[PDB]
Amino acid sequence: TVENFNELPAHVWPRNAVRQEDGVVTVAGVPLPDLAEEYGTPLFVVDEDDFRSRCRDMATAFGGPGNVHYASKAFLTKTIARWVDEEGLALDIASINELGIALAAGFPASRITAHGNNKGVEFLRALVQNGVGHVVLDSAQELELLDYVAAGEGKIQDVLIRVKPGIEAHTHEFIATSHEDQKFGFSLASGSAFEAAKAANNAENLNLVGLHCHVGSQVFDAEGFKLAAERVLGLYSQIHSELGVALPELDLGGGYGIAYTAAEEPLNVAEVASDLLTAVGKMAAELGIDAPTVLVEPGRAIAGPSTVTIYEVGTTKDVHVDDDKTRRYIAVDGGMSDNIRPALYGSEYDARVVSRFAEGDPVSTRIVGSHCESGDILINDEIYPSDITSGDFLALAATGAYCYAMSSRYNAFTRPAVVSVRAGSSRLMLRRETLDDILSLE
Amino acid sequence: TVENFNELPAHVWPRNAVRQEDGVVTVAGVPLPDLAEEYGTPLFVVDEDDFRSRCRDMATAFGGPGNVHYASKAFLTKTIARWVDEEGLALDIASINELGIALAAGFPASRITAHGNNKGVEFLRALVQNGVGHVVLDSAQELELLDYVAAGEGKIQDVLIRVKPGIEAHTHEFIATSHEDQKFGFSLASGSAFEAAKAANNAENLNLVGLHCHVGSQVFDAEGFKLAAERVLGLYSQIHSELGVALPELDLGGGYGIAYTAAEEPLNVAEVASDLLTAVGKMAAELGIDAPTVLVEPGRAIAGPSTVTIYEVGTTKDVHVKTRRYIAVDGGMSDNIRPALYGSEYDARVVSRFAEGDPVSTRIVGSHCESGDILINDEIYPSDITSGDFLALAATGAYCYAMSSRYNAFTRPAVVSVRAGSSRLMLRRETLDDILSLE
Ligand SMILES: *Cc1c(COP(=O)(O)O)cnc(C)c1O
Ligand SMILES: *Cc1c(COP(=O)(O)O)cnc(C)c1O
Ligand SMILES: N[C@@H](CCCC[NH3+])C(=O)O
Ligand SMILES: N[C@@H](CCCC[NH3+])C(=O)O
Repeated sequence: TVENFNELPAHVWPRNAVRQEDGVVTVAGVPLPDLAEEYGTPLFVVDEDDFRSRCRDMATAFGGPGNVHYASKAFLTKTIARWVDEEGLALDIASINELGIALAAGFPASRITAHGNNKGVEFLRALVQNGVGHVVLDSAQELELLDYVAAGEGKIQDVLIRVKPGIEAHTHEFIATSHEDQKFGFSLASGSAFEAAKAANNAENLNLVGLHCHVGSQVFDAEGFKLAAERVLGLYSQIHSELGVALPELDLGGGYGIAYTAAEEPLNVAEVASDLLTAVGKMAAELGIDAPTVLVEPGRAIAGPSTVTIYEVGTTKDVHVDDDKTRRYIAVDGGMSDNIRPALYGSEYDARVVSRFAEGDPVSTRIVGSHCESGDILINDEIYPSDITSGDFLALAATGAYCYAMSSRYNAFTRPAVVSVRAGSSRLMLRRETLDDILSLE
Repeated sequence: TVENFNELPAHVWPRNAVRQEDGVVTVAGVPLPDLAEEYGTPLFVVDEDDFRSRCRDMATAFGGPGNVHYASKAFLTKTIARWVDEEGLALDIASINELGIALAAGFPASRITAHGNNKGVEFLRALVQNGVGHVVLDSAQELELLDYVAAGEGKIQDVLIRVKPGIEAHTHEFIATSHEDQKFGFSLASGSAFEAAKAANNAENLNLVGLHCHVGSQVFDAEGFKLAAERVLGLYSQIHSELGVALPELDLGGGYGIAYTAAEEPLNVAEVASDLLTAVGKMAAELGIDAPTVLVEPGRAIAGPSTVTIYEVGTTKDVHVKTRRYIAVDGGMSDNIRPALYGSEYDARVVSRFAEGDPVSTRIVGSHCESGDILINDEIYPSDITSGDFLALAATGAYCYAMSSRYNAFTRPAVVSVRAGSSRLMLRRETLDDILSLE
């Protein structure tokens, strides 16, 4: 219905977003159309307080901000790093450039954890030389090369080892296997993970402080995380009984969900965490080991909901799909260059007109970008009012995770601007790219 | 076999690529490993003469360079625009920034054709002010807005109209329908396209010179293009009989294929063009209309084969699934999204030596922290490929760099060209400072 389209699902949209009585959407009191006019479109708008409130939710649920690592892969800038730093969270990075951005912002290295399946010697030296607190080891070669690097610096590097527990956790199910056919870490089932823990134990310049797993995506309950934790704690028990070694930490990774569409439920992090951490304590007590400090690495569930992408609506057309059915195509000014996720993953977003209330009869609609490719589709098939037209401002919710980070210059499109909002004012976070930026590489 | 892996399939690889006796692959005389050492990895290497020779192939087949439009969307830099200019080709752009690149390179605007499904007023004004030769109209709104813009400038803008003929041409089939459920252009089956042609003709500041269609991807024969052309020429006949209007040009778009893997055959442009062009002339005679000048818009088939992407091999690991051997390289889905996005299959080779190991099921992955960052999904390659080897993927000259991202803050790779035993930097590698500059 037209009424349903003119709603604003509060569990999807940023926490400080409101539908005003004239149809305008504000975020932190700032009207979205005014941002679109000031900064241009497409535009990412970041509800700063939303982001910080997620940090806090997580910190309370997991027994302190230092147990929560923000997964920078979702979205990292100097501003984001500072927000994380101020909130007391740890920061996970996965490349030399994510480390660069974090160090540029003055994020303390002792609070950084480093990931990556193919860390080279330059990265590893940078990590050791800047005193990064943890490195998560992904392979035997890395374990040997980091031990080398660390010896060269006269340092002992605290490490976790990434293990594959054979659990893939999703929204409605988890999938359990003995073996995981993917590039990361060491197999639990085969003995490889234990052999890596022995290698880290034998190493003169590494200090093993726990194991890590990352098993989830769009997860809203603890059942898969629990089974992963039980499987990995089985290895803790073998490490204790066979090596005499106690591990103080257990990093159970990320994958906490957010609601992308109105029909989905938001995450109840308090409930999930309570379930998970109660289970981990019970499991530890059963095996006769110290209950480890549980670390988590949410990306999506810290950054996603805060951010929306505003577009200007452009061309509209009715397209007959057969003799009897019509699909209404609405073009927006960006496309798969600022949100590749519909095309790549089949991701479904919530779209709203943020500049007015719509009044037209609802009709089957497809929202497309401005790229010269037929798969540049943002919203594949929804029923939206037929009056959405050129000059309307149309926004997609929950674009603060992965969307900007995966942005391209396809068709020489420029990366959009990113602005934060708080207390009725806006601040530029990242400037829009220009033609000159594109040409600068020549 | 090991012997098969140590080959270099000439019909996939750039035309001036050669496997030397020590296993090292050179392109235009320049050893790929030297380039990797000099410019770092990942590295795009463009065989300049390959690119030019494709242009020349296309120009001969379609009756002169001016009838062949390079589809900039495949890859555009000022250097590429200069090559196209020099080869006598037309240039197709699809955004104000593709226009900007072309104009910064001094590419003649009269030789530019502008595409896009959602052209804004600023782009349209730029096209008209700079004197771009053709605009391809995509919607009723664009037709009315361009006529207004062109009036504002005191110019008459030559246009084509994009039509949907209900044909999708692929490698092993074509698909025919009465309607195409996509965003571009005007339907032929409803009469919408006819009404657009009438409106453009009637417009005081638009000059209708033809219709356009783009129907293909990875096409190696003319059968789909022919039926598209017949369906569009039927509309030409209706325009002649119902409006009295003759159309001198017919733009049949792109979609010409390249061979990505060894098993695939290369495109025979001369044969496909001869088949299509002969058929167009025959259809025009049968309908009693002027045979139009046929325009084509290859992207992939001009730029793709010229270019390889060189990686440095890093981490190797055996993973029990039977065992799959995982080889990591230093780039990934940030420099080639096509395997993840489309399922695209590439040819990988070690370019720094001959391999000697027994062949095993292998997967080549990138360095990003996502399990889907896979570049080669399932191939049987020698088990001795190892850290420090240079491993290249062929035919990366179309779409790969244009679709590149800074995921995990990875920097865009450098692009170098090679010719006559020398290398020239085309695009420098991005740096951390480039990323930080937006702050
Ligand atoms: C992806 C990832 C996380 C977070 O994923 P989200 O779904 O965004 O929470 C944490 N740790 C690692 C190693 C990852 O790869
Ligand atoms: C994609 C495209 C071409 C060329 O596609 P290729 O497969 O690279 O040849 C030409 N014209 C238009 C409008 C296109 O969208
Ligand atoms: N990179 C895509 C898009 C180009 C074709 C459509 N313009 C491909 O693999 O074909
Ligand atoms: N689905 C996310 C990636 C999650 C990363 C998991 N290791 C995306 O858009 O890339």
